[PDB]
Amino acid sequence: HHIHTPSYIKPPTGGWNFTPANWKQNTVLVLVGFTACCVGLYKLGEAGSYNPKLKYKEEELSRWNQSAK
Amino acid sequence: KAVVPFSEANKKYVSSLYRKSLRTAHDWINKTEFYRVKASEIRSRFDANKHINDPNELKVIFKETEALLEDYAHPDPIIPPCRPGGSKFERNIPPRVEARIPIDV
Amino acid sequence: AGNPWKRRDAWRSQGAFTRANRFRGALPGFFWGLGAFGVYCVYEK
Amino acid sequence: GPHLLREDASFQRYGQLRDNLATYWKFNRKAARNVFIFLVAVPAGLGYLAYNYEGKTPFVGKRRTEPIFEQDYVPRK
Amino acid sequence: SSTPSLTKEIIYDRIVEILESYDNVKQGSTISPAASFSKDLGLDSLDTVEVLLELENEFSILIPDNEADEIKTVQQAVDYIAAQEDSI
Amino acid sequence: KSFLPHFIPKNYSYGDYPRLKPENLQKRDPYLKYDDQANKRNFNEPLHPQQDDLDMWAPDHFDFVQDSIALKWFGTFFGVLAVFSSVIYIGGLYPEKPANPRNYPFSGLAKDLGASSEEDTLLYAAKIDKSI
Amino acid sequence: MLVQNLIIFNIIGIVLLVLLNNNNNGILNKKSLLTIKNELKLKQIGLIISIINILIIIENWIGFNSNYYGFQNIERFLNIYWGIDGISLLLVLLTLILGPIAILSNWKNLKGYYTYYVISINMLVILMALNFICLDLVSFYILFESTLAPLFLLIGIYGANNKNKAAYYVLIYTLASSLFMLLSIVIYYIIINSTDYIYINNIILSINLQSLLFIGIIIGIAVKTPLMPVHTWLPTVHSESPLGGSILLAGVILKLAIYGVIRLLLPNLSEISMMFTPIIYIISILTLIYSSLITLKQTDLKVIIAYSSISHLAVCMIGIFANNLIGINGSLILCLAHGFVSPALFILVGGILYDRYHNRLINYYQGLSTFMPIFSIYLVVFSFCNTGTPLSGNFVGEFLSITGAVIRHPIIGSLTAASVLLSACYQMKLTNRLTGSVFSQYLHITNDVTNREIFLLNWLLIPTIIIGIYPSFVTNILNLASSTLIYSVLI
Amino acid sequence: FKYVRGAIVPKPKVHPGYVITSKFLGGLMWFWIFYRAKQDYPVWFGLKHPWEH
Amino acid sequence: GDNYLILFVGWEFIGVASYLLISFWFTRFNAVKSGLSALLINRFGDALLVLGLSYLVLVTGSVN
Amino acid sequence: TDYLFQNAANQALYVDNEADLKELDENENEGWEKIMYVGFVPTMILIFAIVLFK
Amino acid sequence: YNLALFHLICHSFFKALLFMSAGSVIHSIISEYQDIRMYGGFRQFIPLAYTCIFIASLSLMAIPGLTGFYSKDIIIESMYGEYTFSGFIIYWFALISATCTSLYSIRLIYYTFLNNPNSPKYIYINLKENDIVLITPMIILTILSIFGGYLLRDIYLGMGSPFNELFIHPNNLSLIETEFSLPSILKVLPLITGLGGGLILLLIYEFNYSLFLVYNNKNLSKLYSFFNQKIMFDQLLNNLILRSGLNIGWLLNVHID
Ligand SMILES: CCCCCCCCCCCC(=O)OC[C@H](COP(=O)(O)OCC[N+](C)(C)C)OC(=O)CCCCCCCCCCC
Ligand SMILES: CCCCCCCCCCCC(=O)OC[C@H](COP(=O)(O)OCC[N+](C)(C)C)OC(=O)CCCCCCCCCCC
Ligand SMILES: CCCCCCCCCCCC(=O)OC[C@H](COP(=O)(O)OCC[N+](C)(C)C)OC(=O)CCCCCCCCCCC
Ligand SMILES: CCCCCCCCCCCC(=O)OC[C@H](COP(=O)(O)OCC[N+](C)(C)C)OC(=O)CCCCCCCCCCC
Repeated sequence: HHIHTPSYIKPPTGGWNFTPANWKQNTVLVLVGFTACCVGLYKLGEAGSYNPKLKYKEEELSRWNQSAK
Repeated sequence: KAVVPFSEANKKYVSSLYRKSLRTAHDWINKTEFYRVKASEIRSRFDANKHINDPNELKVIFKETEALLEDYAHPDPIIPPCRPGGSKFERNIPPRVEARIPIDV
Repeated sequence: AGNPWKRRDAWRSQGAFTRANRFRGALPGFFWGLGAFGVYCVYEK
Repeated sequence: GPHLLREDASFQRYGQLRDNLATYWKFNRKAARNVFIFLVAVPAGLGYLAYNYEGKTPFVGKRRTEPIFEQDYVPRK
Repeated sequence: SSTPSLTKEIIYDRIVEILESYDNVKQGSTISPAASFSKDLGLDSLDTVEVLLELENEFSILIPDNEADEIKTVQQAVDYIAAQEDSI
Repeated sequence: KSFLPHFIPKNYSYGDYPRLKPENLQKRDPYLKYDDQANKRNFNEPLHPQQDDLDMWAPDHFDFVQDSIALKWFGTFFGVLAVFSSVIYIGGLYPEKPANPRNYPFSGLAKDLGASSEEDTLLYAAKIDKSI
Repeated sequence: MLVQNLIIFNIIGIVLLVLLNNNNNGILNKKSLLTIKNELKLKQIGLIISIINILIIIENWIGFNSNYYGFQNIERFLNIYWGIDGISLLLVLLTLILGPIAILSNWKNLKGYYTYYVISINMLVILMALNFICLDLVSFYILFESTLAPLFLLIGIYGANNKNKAAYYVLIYTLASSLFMLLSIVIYYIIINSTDYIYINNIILSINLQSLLFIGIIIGIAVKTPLMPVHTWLPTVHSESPLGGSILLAGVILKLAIYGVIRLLLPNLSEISMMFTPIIYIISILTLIYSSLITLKQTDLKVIIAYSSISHLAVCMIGIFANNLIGINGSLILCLAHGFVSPALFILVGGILYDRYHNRLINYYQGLSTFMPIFSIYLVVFSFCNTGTPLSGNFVGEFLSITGAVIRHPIIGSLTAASVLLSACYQMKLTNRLTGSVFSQYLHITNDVTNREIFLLNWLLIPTIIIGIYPSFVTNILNLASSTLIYSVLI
Repeated sequence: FKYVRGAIVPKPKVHPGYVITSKFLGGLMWFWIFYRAKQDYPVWFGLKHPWEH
Repeated sequence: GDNYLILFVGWEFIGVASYLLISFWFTRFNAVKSGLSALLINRFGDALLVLGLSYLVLVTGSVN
Repeated sequence: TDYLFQNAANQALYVDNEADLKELDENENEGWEKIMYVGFVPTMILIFAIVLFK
Repeated sequence: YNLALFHLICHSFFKALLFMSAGSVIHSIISEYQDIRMYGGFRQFIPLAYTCIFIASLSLMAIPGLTGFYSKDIIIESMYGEYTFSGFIIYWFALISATCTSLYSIRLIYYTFLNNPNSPKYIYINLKENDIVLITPMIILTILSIFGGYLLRDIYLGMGSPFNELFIHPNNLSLIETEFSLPSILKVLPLITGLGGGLILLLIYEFNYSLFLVYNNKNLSKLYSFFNQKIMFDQLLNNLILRSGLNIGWLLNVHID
């Protein structure tokens, strides 16, 4: 088709329609790694998230306002 | 340079004006049937002055023609996408083919 | 010559490019929508 | 090593001219006008503004003490 | 799918249709690749320009004035259209 | 037709530097062949002292109409909208409010809008519903 | 346990390199083995010396107390008292870090005399580092101007075509101005009999004398940051000095002026610093605005980077002269961030492009991403860091400096926000040109960024991102030290 | 592929999926337009209020 | 983001990513200059956005 | 010990070979890798550790 | 703020559909032309792309029953319902904007799908619809461009709906005077100018195209050129603002530095 000089030009993103011969093997290695990070993010997100509208009762807010007066 | 009627140089110069006349007409008129009327009208305005012998008279018409083209010029002319000024011009130009020259950096 | 391109521009207004064929379907599924709405009215009586 | 850059004489003369514009500078009336604007007129404008509002802008926690909206509506009729 | 490439066989089948549909072409004037414009087809200065404008419109290109003046036969037009990556 | 951009000097004397007519390389014919096709420049062609204002990397120059004519139209367009707006205002043709603007109870919701007492009632309340 | 170990080890290091290389100089016509591979074994020893210097300050860093007010690690050496506080500690670390980076930049791009270059670089790093830990004006001035002698010879020997002009500029601009600072120092030693930091901070001089002292000190500082209109020496020096000289000059030397404001102006001339603050802002704002516009018309690749440093340090001067903690901390953060990004831009320009094509004109370069993708990645990333894009330490420094300026002066300090637009105008126009369009017709295809140049760019990028995302590593050390510089009486 | 000189373009015969999908998408819109008109044409033009029934 | 500074982080990288997307075909001159035009005009707004956040800290001492 | 204890006769033989052998000829084994990855990179890790776990 | 948010959500759906379908037309034509003057008669050759454009255009034109109608028509009404001088003026600007919104949608559709063919015959014999992968997002957006606004109207435009994130001062709540006090004519005026104005434009194009040969009239040529060059703002921005800003650096470089 054309000449892309791929012998030395090897960018991280491929360089003119690049697909390695062992692309199937690496794709599985990436999908498992990608799946292992979404689950880790989910566990971190659930354990770290909180509801900012429920951390204090309205009775507690009344005492804060009265003391601040 | 003086104008030489019925010469080879004049034919290219006149044909250059004729292309600009019809290409301008194509920009303004977006329908083929309406474009043919204007295209034939321009030629009827071109053949009428074909039998002119005096270079001095011919200079005025060339001056006149180059002013109508500038006056009627479309602000958004039609350009082929891969031609200069087109949408796909200089898109994904293939890299220059040349062997690398190593250097001991 | 008057329109020296008559025989070249003929296809631009014939067959698929006639005035009838160009607009025959300018409203996609207008009558299909009428039928479903007409059927819906009977189903709601 | 291999002289990977194809040196251009016009580029070199253009580059040399830009790096040595000071050689041909003349303190004429055009130059004096530009010098006055950038080094005297503009600094004076900032100089006046800087000291005009120096210590006159207590914006830390500035409070509103004037109602924003109108109480009663007066019709145009 | 995209255009099924563009070989000189399909290029010639489209330029010939332009000449056939041009009434200003001289009577007879057999259309062959070796045929010229001024002599074989009977085209003056302005008529040839109109043919070239249809030629560039047909393949959706723009022909510069310098290159247009070097196209005087039918085979030259076929070769000129072939030597262009943007001929569709 | 084409014209040079602003702030391009007519003359210069930089010693023995060659003096050439200032040319905007953006306006050159693109169907010609150049050594540097992208910049429309041939090798060893001399450069204007301000060539950076007259090349492809410079801001694109618009030469369809003159700047004075282009600014005359620009002012005319907004001038029409200015007169149209002022006439309706001075003439007072815009419609009147059909009803009294919305009112609210509890001294115009003063307490709910950050007011503390009767001193600051008018500082925070909305339009007060005088009809209870 | 700091200055004594740092000076003695480096002096021994200097002697060690001199003994080895100069042993066979006696018209021996010898070949020797130390000189094999462009004096590799002599460059390696000097590189090891720079690394050890970093470990020396780290040992003292372990014992540093961030909750202690006043100077720590107080030491008497050469009849001079040396001490470290929060501000001094971070600036010393930056200076020593750039040691190995500067040496590694000129590893195999010098025509010869590597041993002389290595000794000069290490000498400059130590002298500048010692200038942050001296506890009196006289010792400050001695180290402030001692760096001129190694730097003058370094530029004149290893410089570019105009090295002679650059050597005269740096020697004369930085000495004629520093002499005016010496006059103020001499006045202190005459009327107070001491130039100690702590001693002079508690003394209030007459408002007229403080004006005279401030002007003398600020002339030496303003030339060194630099500020307009005494900045014209810096573009010439950067465009001609070697890459390692540019790294030290852009990464350390220009930061001595900001540190000089901290030591010589704020705590001892506090009353007159408040009065001079509007004048300093006007000069620095014009320095920021003018330099950005001047950069738009430059054609030399390395000169463009030189002018970019002027605009950023104008923000540092604006932030450090704000009388609030936000502006002071932001100025110090921006100095550290500039200490990494600015050398990287010189490395990309004067160390990667120049070492291959040897031409610094901008017209020869365009579309470099076609055959140099790794170069373009770092060029784009460092371009955004230089423009104050978030996630970089420059943004944290610039935002806090701008915020502190607005707090100090809401009206004219708001003009500092123009750095967000102006910096992107000249920096991206250069980066957009170097990466856009087709590959240059004046360049031959050659090697991309090598492993050595990758190492330099990565380890200058890493500190910038860490400071940008979590600047609390820097703020915690600075908070107690920086709070002492504020002068206000709220009643 | 061969090009036929002087042949007018007839009605295109697209794949049946495209034609059926296009009509159904239009049929969904037109039916929904009429369905809302049957139930909201008074309120749309202000001729009646939503609660009035 | 729960504060204006986190908003500003997305605000800037929106222009960064758009600059890399408009000039994706960097071999085309028009795309290269168009991407620069989008970036510099958006940076003009960013300069004012920084000034607004600084005034927010001046008046309220927070961006939350 | 070859850089300091070798005599003149042995040293000169190595250098003459090295210039000729190098002449008979990418960007690797420059002599900095071991120094930086053993001295500099662990030093930066220690700085990272200090700002983290002090 | 509730009106702006709801129109923002709805606009994200049918405007993305327009760009996707516009890019589908460019890929369908072999020459990859982007000028509508070179299009014509695509309606039969690419009907699936035409329907996506047609449905998106009607949603954009606030045709009643569609998502745009429930999101855009209320905002235009809110200008008159404000009952102030500025709101009344903006109402006319919005009303003309609504009229133009239908005008350029009909003009774009006619040139691309209904006009007489302008591209070469070789283009039409190779004009085909794209693959399913390109089509799939467009169909999903097409359905969301019909029913999305109706389902989400009560969330954002319902009276009394809790949206405390968007604060509306009590003195600034005009959702009542906009909904009730409006004359019945204003409720349909954008519709009449849209559909009725669009039909007039369509009739002129098909049968009396000689009117739009604006290169004859001098005033029409200037008026066409002025708006085709985008109010000359690009020329003013570059030739005056950007050039002068660069010259200031040149003056600073030459006379100062
Ligand atoms: C929050 C921020 C997260 C950023 C992380 C995103 C992934 C990074 C991917 C890098 C690889 C890449 O794309 O850059 C390299 C690719 C390679 O070209 P190619 O497409 O492989 O084709 C190759 C064909 N050439 C050789 C003709 C190009 O392009 C380039 O040389 C573009 C030059 C500029 C790169 C800008 C990088 C992104 C800057 C980010 C600023 C913060
Ligand atoms: C499922 C997991 C999801 C997450 C995946 C994470 C992947 C991490 C990356 C691994 C690959 C790698 O580090 O690539 C390194 C790359 C690739 O080039 P190179 O290695 O130098 O090769 C070329 C050299 N040669 C030829 C000698 C072998 O270098 C670079 O130029 C990277 C430059 C930095 C770009 C990003 C900057 C971002 C700044 C802002 C940050 C917020
Ligand atoms: C911290 C306190 C330090 C003070 C003492 C430093 C050493 C002094 C020089 C003595 C040894 C010598 O002259 O030796 C020369 C050395 C070694 O270079 P080389 O390439 O092997 O020499 C060339 C021989 N060839 C070609 C055969 C290999 O180079 C130097 O000159 C480096 C040190 C001086 C740098 C700064 C000079 C100006 C100093 C001004 C002070 C204000
Ligand atoms: C208060 C802040 C002070 C800041 C510094 C003051 C200006 C410094 C100028 C650098 C000079 C230089 O570098 O000396 C070198 C230059 C060489 O000139 P060149 O570059 O080769 O071009 C000129 C040569 N031609 C024409 C052949 C191309 O010789 C000079 O000029 C000699 C005179 C310098 C005297 C400086 C004394 C300063 C006194 C103190 C301030 C009143």
